[PDB]
Amino acid sequence: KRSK
Amino acid sequence: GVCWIYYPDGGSLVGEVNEDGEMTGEKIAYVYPDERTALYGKFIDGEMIEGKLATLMSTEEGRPHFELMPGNSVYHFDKSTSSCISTNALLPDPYESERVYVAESLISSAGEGLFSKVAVGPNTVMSFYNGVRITHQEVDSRDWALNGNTLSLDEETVIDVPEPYNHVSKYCASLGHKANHSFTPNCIYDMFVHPRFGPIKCIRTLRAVEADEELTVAYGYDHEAPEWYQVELKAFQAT
Ligand SMILES: Nc1ncnc2c1ncn2[C@@H]1O[C@H](C[C@@H](N)CC[C@H](N)C(=O)O)[C@@H](O)[C@H]1O
Repeated sequence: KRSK
Repeated sequence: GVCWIYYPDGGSLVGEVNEDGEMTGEKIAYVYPDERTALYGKFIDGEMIEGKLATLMSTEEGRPHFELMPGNSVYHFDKSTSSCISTNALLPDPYESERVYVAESLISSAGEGLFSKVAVGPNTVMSFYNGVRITHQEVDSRDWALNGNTLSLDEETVIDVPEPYNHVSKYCASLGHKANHSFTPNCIYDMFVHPRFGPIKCIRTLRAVEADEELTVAYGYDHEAPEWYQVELKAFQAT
């Protein structure tokens, strides 16, 4: 969710 | 009988297999997507033990002819772990080195960016995105401030280039993490099987790019994203  | 094993990304392994049909020997090679740049040397069952920079000069009936490039730089399978990004962080990738460079981004307040050294056509692999391998839980459970370089590899692995490796002076084995974001990107992240880094992602052009053009990719954050991203998003929807 917190990554490209 | 020479055998060529091509990966969907364009790269390939070539050489004579042993009695067990395995890519094992001192004359095996991994050939990059340009079908010209290669790492020639010792491989065991397809795994690079000691590959030397070379050029695929020609091929006759499937038999390749390589000639070594000047130098003593050798490469080997060096898959990263959660804590080790590379055994030689300052040894650049020869294919990537001839296609991209880092400089100040053209995007205001975006820091450094990744630029093309050459004019190339659509679907060209330009850079590699190697990094340490961590879990999605670890990434999603921490502050955005620590996820500036995180890129999902698959359902179970996230690639990261954490401090101080985010500085070219500390790490230049790969440079994919230096490509900035754009909603009108000229590149995409794509899967890549690297002889040195193993399974990672690469930066591939979506179309023609010119020499010295800044390479950008759509970070694809769920529309949960940094402020600069949300700002550029508004500025994008509008105008
Ligand atoms: N379009 C953009 N506008 C402003 N900052 C950006 C943009 N795209 C990327 N960035 C910045 O770059 C980071 C992502 C990095 N993977 C990009 C390379 C980075 N600019 C560097 O100098 O190392 C983010 O955490 C931002 O600080």
